[PDB]
Amino acid sequence: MKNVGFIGWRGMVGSVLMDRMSQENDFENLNPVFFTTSQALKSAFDIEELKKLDIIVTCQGGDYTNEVYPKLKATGWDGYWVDAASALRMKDDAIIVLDPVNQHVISEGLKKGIKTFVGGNCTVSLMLMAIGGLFEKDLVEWISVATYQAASGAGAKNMRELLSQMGLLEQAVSSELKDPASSILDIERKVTAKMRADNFPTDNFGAALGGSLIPWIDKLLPETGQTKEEWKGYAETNKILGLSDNPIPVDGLCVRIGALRCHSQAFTIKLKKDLPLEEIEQIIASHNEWVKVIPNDKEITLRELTPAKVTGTLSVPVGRLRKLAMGPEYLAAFTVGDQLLWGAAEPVRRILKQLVA
Repeated sequence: MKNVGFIGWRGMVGSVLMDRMSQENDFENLNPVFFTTSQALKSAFDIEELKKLDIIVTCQGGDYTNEVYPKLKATGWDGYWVDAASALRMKDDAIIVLDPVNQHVISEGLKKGIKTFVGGNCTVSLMLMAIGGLFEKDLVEWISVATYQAASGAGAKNMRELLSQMGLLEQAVSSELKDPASSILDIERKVTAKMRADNFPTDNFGAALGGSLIPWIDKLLPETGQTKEEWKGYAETNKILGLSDNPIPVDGLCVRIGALRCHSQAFTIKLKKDLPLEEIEQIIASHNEWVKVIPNDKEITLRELTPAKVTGTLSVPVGRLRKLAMGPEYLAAFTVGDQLLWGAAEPVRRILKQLVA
């Protein structure tokens, strides 16, 4: 069987990949070779040991990829490079994977001779897993996005900082909260003071996340005024769908909120045609087996459409579906999906499964 190498398997995204692969018994269909960057297992920088492999799966990061990949391709290596990092997504000899949405694009690349397959941006992947049916029927003119992004997208230290921040905000008023008759304005004054204090751990985010939000993710791109995260909305959605010759506009604001691992998104989707709400609900629901249409009811939305419910699951619920006041061609949609799964480890796990078949 196929000889597969794994790099960055001990990190957060890598650990979710290892766990999901173990759960689905994916190691039974391949010969795994584990790599490490440590000088304390084979070396991840040994080009000759990597040349022996048929497939390479890396969750190590962009800095590793930009160093090792060109050296390995310069030796004449004919194998497959599977990456979770952004580094190679926008290359001509690379395809962005998300098989329940773009199986036809992947299959055509496997025929053409493309050897580099990269997992897509979290926010973009979770969006496409939710409203993919609409894109399959070419019913989307444009999408306006407003995201509610989790700390896991920024890293492991970032999740820890959020949790530490949440603790200090409560601990600043712990006794006052246990007193049923205490002043709310006094309580708030104290947590806001702790949030603004010098000793408040803001090292990883550069601002407070717990009890707040940060309307900026990744570096500024002077060209459009977007952040790299917001830019990926237009750039990646179209490369995944293969519609780079006829680009469908996807833009908006990417905001970091106090959630652990689920990214949630508010959409304003402009449709090309006027279809009834019941027909749109079926088109969304029938695309894939993970998307779930949550009815526009209070009790069900509170139980289903939240980070609380979807964390650690493969389920991609989409709700709050209705027509907007600016015309029956404007659709409202809210989705919640796990960042580490469909937004990181799952598309990577799925393309590997296909390559070793």
